[PDB]
Amino acid sequence: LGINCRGSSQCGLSGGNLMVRIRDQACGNQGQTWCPGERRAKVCGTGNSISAYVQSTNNCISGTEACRHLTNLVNHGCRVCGSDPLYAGNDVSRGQLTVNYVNSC
Amino acid sequence: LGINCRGSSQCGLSGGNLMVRIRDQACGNQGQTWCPGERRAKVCGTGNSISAYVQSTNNCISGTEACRHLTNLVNHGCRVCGSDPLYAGNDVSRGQLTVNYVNSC
Repeated sequence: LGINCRGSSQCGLSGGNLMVRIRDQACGNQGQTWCPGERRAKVCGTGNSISAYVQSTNNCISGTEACRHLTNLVNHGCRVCGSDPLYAGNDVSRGQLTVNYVNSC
Repeated sequence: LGINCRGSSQCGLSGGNLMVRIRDQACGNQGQTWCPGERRAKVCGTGNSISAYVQSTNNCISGTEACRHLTNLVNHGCRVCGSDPLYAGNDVSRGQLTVNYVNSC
């Protein structure tokens, strides 16, 4: 399982392309380091959000890399949620940047 | 380019899990064969639709195969539009089942 648009049923939103907004946040600040679990880019609703974060690994990635993975998600057609494997050719369980619904902002 | 959720911007405006409904139509009628360009499963709006059809090849596929490809799209996380290559380890360039917005029902 490589790049995909899987996510929580809450990701089912018609209209706004939230992935684009999340990508723009990441690409606008490429200086930060993205470590596991850190929701460094997100779009908040009331008491919730669609957040981007690294998971399935103990490794960290550069802000430049995060920008690239989010651009990959937009180009793949994921409008709200999805995940991109961190390592080329590898399954997402070996490390992935995921954008998904979170029960807080 | 393999399985993906790319589609017209209109896809994102549509509400509901249209991909599931389209899959349901195809899987409920596996007897029909799908030839290039035939919009065999679709959910119409007023003057338009989200339709599924084979493209990028001269071949026709069985309804059982169309059901399989549409299930692949549902499992990939594509809520409304996307495409699945028909042939193993191939680029959608050699044949794909596409679900996309069409300006007619």
